[PDB]
Amino acid sequence: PGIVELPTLEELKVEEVKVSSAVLKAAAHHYGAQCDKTNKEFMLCRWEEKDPRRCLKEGKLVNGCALNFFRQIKSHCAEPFTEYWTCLDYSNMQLFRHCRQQQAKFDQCVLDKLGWVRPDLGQLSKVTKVKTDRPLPENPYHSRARPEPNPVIEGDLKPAKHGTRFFFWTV
Amino acid sequence: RMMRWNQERRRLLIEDLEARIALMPLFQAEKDRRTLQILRENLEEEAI
Amino acid sequence: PFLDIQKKLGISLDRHFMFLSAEQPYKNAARCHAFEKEWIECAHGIGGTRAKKECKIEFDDFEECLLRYKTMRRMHDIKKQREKLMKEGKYTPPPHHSGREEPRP
Amino acid sequence: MNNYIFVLSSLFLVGCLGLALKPSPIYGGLGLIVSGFVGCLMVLGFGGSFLGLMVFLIYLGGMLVVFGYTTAMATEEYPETWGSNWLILGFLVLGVIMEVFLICVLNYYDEVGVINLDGLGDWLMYEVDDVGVMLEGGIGVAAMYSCATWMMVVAGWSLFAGIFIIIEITRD
Amino acid sequence: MNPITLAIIYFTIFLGPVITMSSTNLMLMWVGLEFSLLAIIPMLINKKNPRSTEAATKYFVTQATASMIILLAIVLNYKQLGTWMFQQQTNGLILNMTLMALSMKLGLAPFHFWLPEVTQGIPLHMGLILLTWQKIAPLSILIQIYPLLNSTIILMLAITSIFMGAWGGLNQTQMRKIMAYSSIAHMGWMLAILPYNPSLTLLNLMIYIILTAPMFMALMLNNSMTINSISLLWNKTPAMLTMISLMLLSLGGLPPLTGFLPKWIIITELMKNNCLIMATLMAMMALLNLFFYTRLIYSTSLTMFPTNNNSKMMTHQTKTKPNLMFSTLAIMSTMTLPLAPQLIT
Amino acid sequence: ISAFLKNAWAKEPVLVVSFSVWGLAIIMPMISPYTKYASMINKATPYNYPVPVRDDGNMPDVPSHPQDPLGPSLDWLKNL
Amino acid sequence: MPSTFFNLTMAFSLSLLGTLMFRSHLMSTLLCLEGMVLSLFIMTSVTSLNSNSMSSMPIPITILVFAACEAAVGLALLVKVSNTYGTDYVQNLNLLQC
Amino acid sequence: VKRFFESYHEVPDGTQCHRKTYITTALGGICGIIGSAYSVSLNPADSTLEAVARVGRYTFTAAAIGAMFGLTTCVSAQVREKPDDPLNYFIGGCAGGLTLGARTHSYGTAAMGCVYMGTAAALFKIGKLEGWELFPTPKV
Amino acid sequence: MFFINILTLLVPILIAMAFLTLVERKILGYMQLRKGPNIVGPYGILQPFADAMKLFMKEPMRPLTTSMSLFIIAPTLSLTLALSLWVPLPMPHPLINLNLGILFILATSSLSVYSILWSGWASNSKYSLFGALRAVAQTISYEVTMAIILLSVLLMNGSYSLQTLITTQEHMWLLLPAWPMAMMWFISTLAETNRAPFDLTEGESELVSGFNVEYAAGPFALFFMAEYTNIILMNALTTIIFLGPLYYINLPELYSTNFMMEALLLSSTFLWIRASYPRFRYDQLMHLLWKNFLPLTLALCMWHISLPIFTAGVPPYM
Amino acid sequence: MNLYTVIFINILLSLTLILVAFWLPQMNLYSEKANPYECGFDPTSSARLPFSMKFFLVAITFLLFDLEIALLLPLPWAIQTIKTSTMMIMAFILVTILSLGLAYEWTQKGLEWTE
Ligand SMILES: CS(=O)(=O)C1CCN(c2cccc(Cn3cc(-c4nc(-c5ccc(OC(F)(F)F)cc5)no4)ccc3=O)c2)CC1
Repeated sequence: PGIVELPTLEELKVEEVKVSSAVLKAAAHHYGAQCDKTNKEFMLCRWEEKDPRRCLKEGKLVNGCALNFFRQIKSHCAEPFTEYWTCLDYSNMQLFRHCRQQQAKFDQCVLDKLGWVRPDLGQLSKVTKVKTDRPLPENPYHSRARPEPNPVIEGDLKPAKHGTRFFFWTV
Repeated sequence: RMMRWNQERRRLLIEDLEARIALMPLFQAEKDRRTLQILRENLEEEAI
Repeated sequence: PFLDIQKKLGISLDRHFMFLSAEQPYKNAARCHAFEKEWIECAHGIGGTRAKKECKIEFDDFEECLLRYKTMRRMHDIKKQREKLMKEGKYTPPPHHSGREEPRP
Repeated sequence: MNNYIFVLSSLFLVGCLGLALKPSPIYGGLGLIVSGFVGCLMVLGFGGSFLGLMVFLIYLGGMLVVFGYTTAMATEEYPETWGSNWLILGFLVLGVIMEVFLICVLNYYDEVGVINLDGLGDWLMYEVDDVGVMLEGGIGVAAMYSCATWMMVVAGWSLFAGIFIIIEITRD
Repeated sequence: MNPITLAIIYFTIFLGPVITMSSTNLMLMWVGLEFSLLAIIPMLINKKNPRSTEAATKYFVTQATASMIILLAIVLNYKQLGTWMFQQQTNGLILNMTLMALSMKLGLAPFHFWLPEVTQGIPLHMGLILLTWQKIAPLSILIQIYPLLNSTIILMLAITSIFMGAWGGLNQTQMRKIMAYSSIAHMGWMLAILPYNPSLTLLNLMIYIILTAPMFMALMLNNSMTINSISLLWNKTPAMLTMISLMLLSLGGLPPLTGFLPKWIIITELMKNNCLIMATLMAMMALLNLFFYTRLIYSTSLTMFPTNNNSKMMTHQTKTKPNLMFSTLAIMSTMTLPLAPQLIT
Repeated sequence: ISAFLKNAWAKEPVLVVSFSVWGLAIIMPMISPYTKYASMINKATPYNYPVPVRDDGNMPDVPSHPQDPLGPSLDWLKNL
Repeated sequence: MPSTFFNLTMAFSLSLLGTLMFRSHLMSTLLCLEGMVLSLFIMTSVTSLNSNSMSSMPIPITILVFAACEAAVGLALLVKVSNTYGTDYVQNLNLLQC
Repeated sequence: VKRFFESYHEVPDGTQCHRKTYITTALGGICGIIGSAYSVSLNPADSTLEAVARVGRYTFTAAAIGAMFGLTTCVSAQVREKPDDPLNYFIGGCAGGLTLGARTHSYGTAAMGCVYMGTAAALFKIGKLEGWELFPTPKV
Repeated sequence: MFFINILTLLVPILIAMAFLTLVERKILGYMQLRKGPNIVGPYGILQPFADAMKLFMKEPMRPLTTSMSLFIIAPTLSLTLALSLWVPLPMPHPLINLNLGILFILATSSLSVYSILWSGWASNSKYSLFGALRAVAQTISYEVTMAIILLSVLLMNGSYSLQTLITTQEHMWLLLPAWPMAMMWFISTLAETNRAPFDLTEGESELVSGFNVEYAAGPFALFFMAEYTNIILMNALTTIIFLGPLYYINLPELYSTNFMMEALLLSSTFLWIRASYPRFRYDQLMHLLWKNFLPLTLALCMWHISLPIFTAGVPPYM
Repeated sequence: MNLYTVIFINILLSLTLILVAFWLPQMNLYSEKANPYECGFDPTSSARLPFSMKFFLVAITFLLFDLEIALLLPLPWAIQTIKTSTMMIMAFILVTILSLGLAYEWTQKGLEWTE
């Protein structure tokens, strides 16, 4: 019955990353500590609003922060990161345990020239708390007003008038 | 030996999955934006 | 139901996985989850006679999410009209509809 | 493609029809094996593999036992086939033709919620989780051990009782 | 049969209907039905005679077909509206095929041709179980979905069950088939009122059960399986003729016996819904049901058929049967109409 | 009884081993101090996204960042 | 999906038709029953995968369990029938007419 | 189609008599086909041709019964000008039973069928007049 | 490219089947104090080609009592499955990566029995039927323990995939923790192939040839090569599951080499066993698998269910 | 698609072999050659008669054991669950009940063949 609104092809245009997957897997553990704020704002805004149309500028900010991360990389430590993700793209599953000697060079490079530090075994896997300046939705499911329940008869219980009103029984 | 090796494998799995976690926001943004693009194209053509 | 033993002992042997809106493995979600949830929440505390009239909107949204007869009809009509056009030469699919597209990202 | 799952379902239908025509249980078990293979194929084409491989193994064992039994109880001097009896072959061909007719007349007079030859292959995998790690079918069937514990005890007791029951039935 | 096997099998028989009753999901109702029909068979075929084997076959095939149909209904109601248990928004075709299959199982007409045979081929203590304990789970299913059942179909089924039970038990010499047709008729009654009021079909079921169980006990006392055999009770167990006659007249539906109460309170609740014709026909044919019970009373108690030179021995000997429950049930099945208000609601 | 167990260990050792392994499988979980860690590990795995919460300003026990020293640590699994 | 379910329903109906319309042999009817089981299992699995409801996959496996138990007791009854009459024919168990 | 069998009550008796005849004949043929199915499945024949013979026999008999019923009913409604009278339907059921006897070659079946079908048809007319319900919906 | 890979996986398997017949004959000869083929070619490397060519040059038989359809389908299926079981095998990289590869193996193998069944039934000869029923018994015997052994092993692998066993054995064979299961699996693979001491499906001393007795040159060759291919297949399975070749991602060729060495060892062991032992009675096979292997198999399944728990050694899901 | 490709390639290889086996060689067909083989002499009957089975009970049991295997196979996934005690207990109960059924059959002499 009602129309469905959709953004325009320009309202949803960004500076895309256009970067492969092994490279992202190489840089993820550092991209988690350095963009947690914006990433989590976007994703909370996503689960809370359940609409990919209300939560779009946050995604553009996510893309921007990722681009800035990868530029901080491309400026200082392009070559170790290159070695790392090239070694890591060879495996049929892009495993870390096959490129440990290059991972260490990359992490030392960043620890030195950018102060970054690699997350530990279970830090990214947990629940943080993000502070946003957006209000809680009132009805994210857009549900209608629930029907009115049936009134509960009130009153103390008392025997039946003349007992069982069966055919010819006196009780 | 199998105990030790499977424990280290669990740890490596934690690592891979944490990488996936760090990356899921970007993928979600891209996927939503792309679905909206496809739907708007199909809308323009359904209008033509 | 006939012998509500469960509801007496306060257990759940067969009732925690009846409908799609129930707890699934690893907190996944069956499709039409929200429609089913809203139908159930509307039909709560009023009975099945009222629910057949007062949760009709919600049940129909659910039925459409699950079976999708109307999306099917709509896309079929669209394809039919497009085939008519192409037949009588009044339409040409744009590039992004013929494989040649800008593949974002 | 696009005609794939429909061809699978049609082959399953023909297998079940040739089964229902009741030839010697040898060829019936053959048709049942073929239908189970097709069912596996289609279940795999809908997303799930564990259930398909499962049903396939199960019916293979079952038809093994059924072969062993029919060679001992359900045999004849001249076992019947689909071709043996002109009437059975004729009704088989007739059933194929009637399936064709039903499909081609429902596409025309009926709506598209049942059979839509135009629009086929568009409605197989309605929704999916593109970023997903834990969607294998065996997760559900393993829920039996953790969540759906009732189905597990139920089936296990069914099998226990079945052992005792078949023993008692076969006692001479 | 060893006690371990007996334990497993009887526990399974008992468990089957319990799961069906105590379950919210239809699939588990189905597995309960299956437990029942898988565990009951060895108790039929235990005697190991051709009649027992063919009774077992006729029972198994029928119940398996009906179970597959019920399963199809459940699976369609799952494909539609994505839940297991039925709902108001469910296809009448599904509901009606479910009802038909449940009738097939119960043995209602015209799905009854297998019950008389299956009951004639087996011993009596199993016929008792078959006709009393195995008719509940189906009725549980039907009582959980009574608002959704079509009244046309159940009413046609009910009048058919009544007519066929009467006409069939009318010319039976074997007692087991008489009890089978009595079951068919009383199930027709149970079902004729189910959508309007299912608190009355449970009443009729309880009454039919407490009525048929002691009849079967009597038959098992002297392993009586024919009219000519029970005709010999005046020489073997004349202390049973009173209870026999009263239970028969009650089963028929004669006042002042509590076998008339189901008939009466069902006719009432039907005419409260303007079902004059159905109740009329049902009563007029319950009369025919009563007819052969009366012929049987003649044969057994109200006259004395010839006996044999050997029953003198049975007179010499002693007897440990029956137990306490026969008298209890036979008294609470004839002399309890005065308490009808307590029975009805 | 020892003689019965002995003549069985000599004659039918396969059933002896079967029952013994049955009992050990049923017992050792009650015995080991590394049994509690199975569920802890299967819980530590992030098969899903750790959906964040809104900073109402009353979540002192909850962290603002992965590398913020708050929440469950996995050291017990890093050195096990 | 809809065509698949229509064809599987038609297949169940054909197998039911076979089960109802006996021939000399009984094992053929047992096989038709197994075919109905197959149809229903497939329909249920397809529905659960189309709905992404991984909490209902434990259902079809139970279907298979109980179907195979039914088949087992059917085969046992078949054994007894063959021992009695020497064959699995249905026209031989017609003595309960009285 | 049910609109067909309901066309019987679109006009009162003594009208569209031929239509009533056709409708009642079709209904009789229906019932005869049902009975023949049940009589060939159970108590089968020695030959398929003999089974088809039995089918046609029962069906033509039922059709003739329905024909006479409807025809005589509408004729009596046309002659004595009492459309709302169960007595016309009694006469019709009686002619139908007399038919049933003619076919079976039994005067006893003729009399019994008359006195039973007449009662049944008269009660059917009474139910259509006084608005009875045969298979009513649960209302309480 | 994929078709070229199909060729590089198929034609070598058939050449290996042929030279496996060769090695069988020569090993059994030297064990029997004789030589084995040395005349046809240098040390006999042309006897298999001679046999095959001669067979496919002979008059096949279309008897009068046979169901020709199944009579012809059965060998087709036998060979097809014997060649299809080789596709999901990692050496160390498979041609078809299946998550449920183990179940594919199980199902295809349990299906290869219907070739024997339908052949023996179609042939319509008593010895053929006897071979078919013996195959029925053999399967009913071994198939129960096969899957439970395999599950008990996989409960430390974490999946039914054949490529996770490589990382599982990355440090140590699965024979050490599962050598009982390895022994039982070895004998059960010995039975799956209808191979001595379980050559009951074609027992020449009781049943002239069993299900082959009416089959002739070409189809018989198909049956025979399917047998001698499934042999190598099951050896490869044993040596991918319980024995672990060296996997260094920069060196899969070493993996293939060691895989081949171990497969040759296990196959030569099959031949050794054929030469060393008499033949069972097909009831004793059932009694064995149901009284010594199944109880122990259940006990070990429970043991390996518990071991990951009271050791915290539960494997990962990918 | 590749699995289909490989399997069809194998179908075609087998069928080619059979074609060139049935059409390449010279044939000379006659009844005494095409007749069944029963060790030099003529069959006394058809091979399509009831061949009694002495392990029918063991086959029936094999069906149920195959189902129990089907129920045991999801363990590789059931061990990834948080509720580990429940999985352990249920697996142990299942295997124990299976073994008890087998033991009852054994003792009552079901695994032994009718003679
Ligand atoms: C007293 S003993 O202990 O010594 C005793 C031990 C057993 N033994 C033995 C062992 C192995 C083979 C044989 C010869 N033999 C070969 C074939 C047969 N082979 C091929 C075939 C197809 C394609 C091939 O590859 C290619 F051609 F390239 F495709 C290759 C071969 N078809 O059918 C069939 C039957 C047969 O007996 C004999 C010797 C005697």
